[PDB]
Amino acid sequence: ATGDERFYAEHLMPTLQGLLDPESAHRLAVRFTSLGLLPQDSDMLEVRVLGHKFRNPVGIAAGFDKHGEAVDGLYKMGFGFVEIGSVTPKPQEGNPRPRVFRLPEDQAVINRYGFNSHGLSVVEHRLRARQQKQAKLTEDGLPLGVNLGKNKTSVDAAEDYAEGVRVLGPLADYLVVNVSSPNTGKAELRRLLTKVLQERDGLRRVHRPAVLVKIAPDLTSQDKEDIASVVKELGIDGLIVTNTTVSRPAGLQGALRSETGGLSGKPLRDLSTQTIREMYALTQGRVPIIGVGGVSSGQDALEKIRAGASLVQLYTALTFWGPPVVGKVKRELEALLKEQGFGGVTDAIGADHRR
Ligand SMILES: CCn1c(CO)nn(-c2nc(O[C@@H](C)C(F)(F)F)c(C(=O)Nc3c(F)cccc3Cl)cc2F)c1=O
Ligand SMILES: Cc1cc2nc3c(=O)[nH]c(=O)nc-3n(C[C@H](O)[C@H](O)[C@H](O)COP(=O)(O)O)c2cc1C
Ligand SMILES: O=C(O)c1cc(=O)[nH]c(=O)[nH]1
Repeated sequence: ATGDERFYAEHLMPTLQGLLDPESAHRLAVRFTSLGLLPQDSDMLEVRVLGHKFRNPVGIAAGFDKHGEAVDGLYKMGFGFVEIGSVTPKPQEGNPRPRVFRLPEDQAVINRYGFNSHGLSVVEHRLRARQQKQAKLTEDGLPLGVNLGKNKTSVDAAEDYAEGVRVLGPLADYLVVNVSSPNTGKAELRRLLTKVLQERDGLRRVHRPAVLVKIAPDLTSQDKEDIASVVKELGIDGLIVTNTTVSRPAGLQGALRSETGGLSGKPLRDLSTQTIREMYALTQGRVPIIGVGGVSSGQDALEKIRAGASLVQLYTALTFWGPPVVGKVKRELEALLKEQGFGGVTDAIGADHRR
């Protein structure tokens, strides 16, 4: 471990988080990153998936940069790809404060932001302003994803996601649609994803993004079977596994454990990993998976890759370790690939299923 990794984890992050409320910490992080106020990837880390080169498999998950304000800084931090959003059609404020809660004893966060968004038009103009720079970044193995949401008052989710495809699809390497429990159904999911794909296929080939579906871990076995079936039937390009959990695993110690919202970080890790394992098996290893939930080490990343993830993302680990976590995960992942006899990340994808 480096000097910076230890300093940030043991001293700087605990001090800054002790002085700030959690939402102020988030806003300041976005501002610092956007300005590049921050501290070489080996070829073993390169992955080719989703019609693109990824110079490393470690991405920033949706939620950190909801409004596309810090994309270039996130690449400077060392992420192999960036996902912005969720972005809603119209601007909206989200839920009343307080809406973000730290559980330091669990290395977890709970949030109920409620899709606070600057809206598609603002994000469109922000991305347009750097679109050629992004085209070069993407060519150099640093792709951009855009996560689409829906407005609170919308009657038809398909219309909101269609609007997002039309407006931000031409500026993205991939798009993400979040899907909730269809049975608490399948025909409605099929309808939704059919419209998204028809809208996507309407874009000029040079600006035609991949489409991924992001799922929560709070799905029945029937929900997961139904999602896998629809994804294969329609030719959805990939899955993001997983969002935050509305469950509260036994053993949480944080005083704020009973706050409403989505739980992220370490308590989500193995729930996420098990969901990757299930979705990889249900899609016969033919649908790329981005693995997300509780990643803070090379071991955590490798467990998701071996379970079936082609790429991984993190967010919550940044809140505890700061920017040095990105280099930590990458260095540890490279070391573990070498220790286990893999030629690169590619050879490890789904390796637990071929035992
Ligand atoms: C879930 C909301 N949430 C929380 C609360 O739960 N924390 N948090 C983050 N806070 C961060 O730093 C805070 C403390 C700051 F005040 F220093 F900005 C950072 C971070 O990387 N900061 C940072 C940087 F961006 C550039 C150079 C040095 C540093 Cl230390 C990343 C985060 F995800 C965040 O999004
Ligand atoms: C504060 C916060 C905001 C989030 N906002 C979004 C969002 O807008 N859209 C989305 O798909 N996921 C969102 N997520 C979920 C993350 O993208 C990720 O799936 C989840 O937090 C698990 O990863 P982690 O344990 O590494 O944080 C958010 C997470 C947090 C903690
Ligand atoms: O904005 C939010 O509340 C939010 C969205 C999402 O997809 N996941 C999450 O944990 N929070």
